[PDB]
Amino acid sequence: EEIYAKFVSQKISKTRWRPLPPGSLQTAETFATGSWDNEENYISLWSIGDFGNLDSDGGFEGDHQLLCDIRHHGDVMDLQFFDQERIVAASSTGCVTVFLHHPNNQTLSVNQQWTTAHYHTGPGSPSYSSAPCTGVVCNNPEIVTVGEDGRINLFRADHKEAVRTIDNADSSTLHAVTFLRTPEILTVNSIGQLKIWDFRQQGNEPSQILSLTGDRVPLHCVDRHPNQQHVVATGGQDGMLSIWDVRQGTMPVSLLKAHEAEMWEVHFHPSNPEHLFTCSEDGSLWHWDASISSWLSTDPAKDRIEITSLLPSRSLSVNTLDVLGPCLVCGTDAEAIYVTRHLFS
Amino acid sequence: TLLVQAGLFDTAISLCQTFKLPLTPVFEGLAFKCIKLQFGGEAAQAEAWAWLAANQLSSVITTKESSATDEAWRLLSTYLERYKVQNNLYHHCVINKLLSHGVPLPNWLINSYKKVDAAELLRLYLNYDLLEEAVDLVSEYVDAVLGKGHQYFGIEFPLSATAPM
Amino acid sequence: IERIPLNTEQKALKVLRICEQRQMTEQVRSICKILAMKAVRNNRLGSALSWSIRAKDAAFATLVSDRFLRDYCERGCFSDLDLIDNLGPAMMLSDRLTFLGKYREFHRM
Amino acid sequence: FVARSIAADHKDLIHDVSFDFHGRRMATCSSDQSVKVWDKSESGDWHCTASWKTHSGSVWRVTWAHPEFGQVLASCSFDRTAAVWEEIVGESNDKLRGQSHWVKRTTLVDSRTSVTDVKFAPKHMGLMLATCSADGIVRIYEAPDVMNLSQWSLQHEISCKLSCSCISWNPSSSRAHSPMIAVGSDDSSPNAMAKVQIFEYNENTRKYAKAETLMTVTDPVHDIAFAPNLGRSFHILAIATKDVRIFTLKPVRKELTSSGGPTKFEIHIVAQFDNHNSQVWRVSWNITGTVLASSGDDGCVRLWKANYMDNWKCTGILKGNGS
Repeated sequence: EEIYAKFVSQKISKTRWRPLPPGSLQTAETFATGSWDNEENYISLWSIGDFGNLDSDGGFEGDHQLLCDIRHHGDVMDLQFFDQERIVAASSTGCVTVFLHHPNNQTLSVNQQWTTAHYHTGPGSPSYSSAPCTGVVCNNPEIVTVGEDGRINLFRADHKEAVRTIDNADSSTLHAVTFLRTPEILTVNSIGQLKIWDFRQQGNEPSQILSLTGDRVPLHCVDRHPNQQHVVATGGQDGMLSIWDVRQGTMPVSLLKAHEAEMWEVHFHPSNPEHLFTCSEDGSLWHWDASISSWLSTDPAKDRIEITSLLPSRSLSVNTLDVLGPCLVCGTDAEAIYVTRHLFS
Repeated sequence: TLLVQAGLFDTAISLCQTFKLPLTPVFEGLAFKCIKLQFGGEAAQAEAWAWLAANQLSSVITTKESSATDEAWRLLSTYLERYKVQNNLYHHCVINKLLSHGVPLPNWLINSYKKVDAAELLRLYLNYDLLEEAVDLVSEYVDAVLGKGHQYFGIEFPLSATAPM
Repeated sequence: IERIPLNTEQKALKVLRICEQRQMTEQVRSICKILAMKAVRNNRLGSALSWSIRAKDAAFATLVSDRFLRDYCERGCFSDLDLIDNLGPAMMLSDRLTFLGKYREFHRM
Repeated sequence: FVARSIAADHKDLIHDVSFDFHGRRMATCSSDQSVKVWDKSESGDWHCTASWKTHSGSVWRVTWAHPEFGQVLASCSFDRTAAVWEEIVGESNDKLRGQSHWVKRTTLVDSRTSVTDVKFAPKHMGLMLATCSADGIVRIYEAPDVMNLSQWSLQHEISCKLSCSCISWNPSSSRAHSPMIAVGSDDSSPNAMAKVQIFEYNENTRKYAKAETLMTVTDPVHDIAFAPNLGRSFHILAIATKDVRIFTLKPVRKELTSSGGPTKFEIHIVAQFDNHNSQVWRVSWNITGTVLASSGDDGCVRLWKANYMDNWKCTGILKGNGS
């Protein structure tokens, strides 16, 4: 069906759905966003407007209603839900912040904050320099983050300090991070590599490394298939999409062109994961259907992936997406958000 | 003298450093390969890349914008800036070798020798009848001592009752 | 275009992409050297080398090699290995980066 | 326009203010012998991050390098010196409590009199720094490294035969114009019939030659600025004196007979404005060189622009109310 765009008069760097109650029969009712490149950046909670109704006096109540906000510090580099009331966000300040929604009040608050999670160092004094925190992933009650400092941190939603830190896991920027298994993560970098880390190991060095062959394509985003802990998808500086089986050598299994630019997020569908979605600095947003899991076929001219642009035009950059049941949302540099309640009609 | 004719100038300079020998034949012979190139047809430019490579100009990624004359002038400039300890003799040699072949002096070479001796240059310009270049060299030298760029003539201090004479 | 505050490498990629599309090549060199100098003041040698490679500045590539070759002697080991193995064709940006790449090739040999 | 304001806590008269290239930082200097750096937050505020003593005299300017040279400042002084400063991460030593992380890497001492102005060069000339002083000379220093900022080579002296009050580099990134510097003079003598002088880098001599001298600027000069070049075949030059002035300087194309010497200019005055009713004490341009600002003893900063006919007029007056 048609897609309900909204201007919000801030650039949106990140969007996320509110996690549904286990065993409910609701659609995705609420989403959260984070902003970037303002004089003031914010994190906001929104409801999807109800296009089903008019009352006697003819008003269009079908707007994506703002529930509540809170002001941020720096740019909102990455964003994720932690439970059904708490959210975690990264920052250009190297800060990591946990927030709490108050349904009885319609407000946000801070819940906990790590103001120096990421920082660059220098010769012999604790006059640290700000390092952008680039990505965040949650495994409640646990949390992991990456940054320009090449640091990996492990944090906890009951603890104030770091549970573990790993400085200089790269000499370049680390961009994004995901959990393969609860003590076992994967990160991506400025070189064009996937680095795998096990918090059980007492060294700081990586448990495994994967790459492209020689020429450097920085990898900006990563996801890992919901019912295959060994299948990983990454997005390049060029607009390539790479599918990996982390058990089978050092290279991707499947290599596809997705954009004419930097690909900013990639996601498998949380219930339908033979479906995939991607956004980019080429101004486009795409759906991919492929229904061995079809993502691991070495000949996409035999086995299918059938591919749809969800936007009817190209905008200023699409930084982010999220998809939950039939609902999809994306966020842009055109100071705007796009939402559908239905992706299968 | 054999390495200088082959064009193996950096190993000739290495041999001068094991036997104390003067670098003067190396500077005269490299200037004479630059003179042969500066009037040289396509064959003399193909001949040149083989001995230019043997002098290890290897830090120059190959743009499509310079030629065998110009990289030979560049190598000769690099040697005149690398071997500073005797630098009168090697500028005097190269300039005498150019003027005895009627070749105009490169603006990088004139304005390198000014930081060494403008008087040995003025002696050369009188030895070669370059009277208008001598008038403007004297015009620049008098203005150097008067604080219109003293430092381009090697001069530490311009004319002052607070300095050397 | 060079005066946009470059808080993050991600923001600087959008500005570089805009300059590279429009063939603004000295502004591409500028922004890549500003990023290489962000990285050198923060001692992030992998971003410093990768940005000086995007700038194509052989003096800056030599200067970052003349951190890695001291950072080696200050430890007995480099602060990166994978970055020096995966130099590829970009190894040849200066004699000292050719040495750094061939010295890691000598460790790999 | 809208204004925000900041208490500056300099313990005597401030002499200068300058932005960083991104407008995210600013520097200020005082007769209390200090320099301060102030930085603009990711909330729209500004905070004083360093506040230290720079010199032994009153400080007469402060200026930033372009950020491909990192985070470098220069300051000039009544003690006859100039100084170069670098911002360092992690060096800040509690062994010497209350020193700055802005470290002095060098002091220049070559000036025989008060150093009246200091300006970094356009970055395509390399890491070059110019100063001028009341001995009637401009001095230009040239760093052989961008990291070892202790070492600066003096590679150009330029004698003006008159005192120096201010200097401006020509902002031409186009290789079709030589490196150029304009110089103003504080000289109150009636004998010196011109108070602005212009010099050109002549590669064929490796000298800063003189090209020009503005024989209509009979009156003392306090500040001078070239306009940033939107591709123009001619330069524009603002001057602060008894009045505001805007000059054009259009290069005369050489005939193939005119070897050796510098260029020459077709020069006009496009504007001269008395409207301050008082002396003019700064001239600075917007980033595109389309709008001039100038201050005077009338307690007004005045803004000036071309209309669509290149008829320059006053467009705005920024002035204190005293409430």
